[PDB]
Amino acid sequence: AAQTNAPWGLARISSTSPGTSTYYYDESAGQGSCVYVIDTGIEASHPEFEGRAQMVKTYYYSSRDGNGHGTHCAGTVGSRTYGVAKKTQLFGVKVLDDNGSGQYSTIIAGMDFVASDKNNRNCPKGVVASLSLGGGYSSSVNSAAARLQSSGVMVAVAAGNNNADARNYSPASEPSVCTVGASDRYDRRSSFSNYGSVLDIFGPGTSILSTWIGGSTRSISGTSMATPHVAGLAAYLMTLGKTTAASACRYIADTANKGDLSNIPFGTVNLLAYNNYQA
Ligand SMILES: [Ca+2]
Ligand SMILES: [Hg+2]
Ligand SMILES: [Hg+2]
Repeated sequence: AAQTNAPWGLARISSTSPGTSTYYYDESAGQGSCVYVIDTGIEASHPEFEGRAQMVKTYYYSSRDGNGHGTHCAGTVGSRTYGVAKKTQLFGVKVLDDNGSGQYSTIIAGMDFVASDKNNRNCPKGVVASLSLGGGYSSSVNSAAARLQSSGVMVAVAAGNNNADARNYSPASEPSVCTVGASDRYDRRSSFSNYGSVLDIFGPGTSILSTWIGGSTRSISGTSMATPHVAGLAAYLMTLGKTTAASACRYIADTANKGDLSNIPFGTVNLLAYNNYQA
């Protein structure tokens, strides 16, 4: 399949070169997979989700996304126009309030929720979770992310937006999950992107167009935007049978565009997520 005039990040993920605008992908499009978006929620009624999104959990007075961030991230995973895996099922877990804030205890509860909740969902091709959140180093937060991964969910987490070594942030610093840095449309490391040995992969993170609340759309930036490109890619590859939850991060790194990004600090991987799709 070919989607012309796609957001640059989608085009980038299916290209050996920057500077193109068509997204190419196998028509299976993540059908039969599921992606949890652990964030401020998802506006499931957005036309872009086509009935494939639902809220499954909140820790607040409402499950509505009153911020937009979670809706944007979900859009990059699986909206019809702005998404990587255009046929995946999307499940929203609201661990962040409408200010985008969440106590670590609530975030941890949300991760453990997903590890169990996948047993209540139909995801024959596999399960992914996108965590576009983070804070300072916490062994408890890392351990929760590790449990989620161990349970059979491909966990993708934001590296963080501090232009610093991600070793000092959680869940970014957890070795067993997929830690995602951000790049821009000219294949430069995004200026805010964290880096370091704990990163596994980069994805498009600067000036990313996606869904927003009130049935709208918005371009924003962050490692929070790169993460769902990787999460959607994992779901897409799992539907194709190319990899599994336990191996998807490694597979994505194995098959990435290599050595093509600029301003990658010495010691950080130079790997950009790539679907290796041949139309
Ligand atoms: Ca990993
Ligand atoms: Hg967002
Ligand atoms: Hg995004």
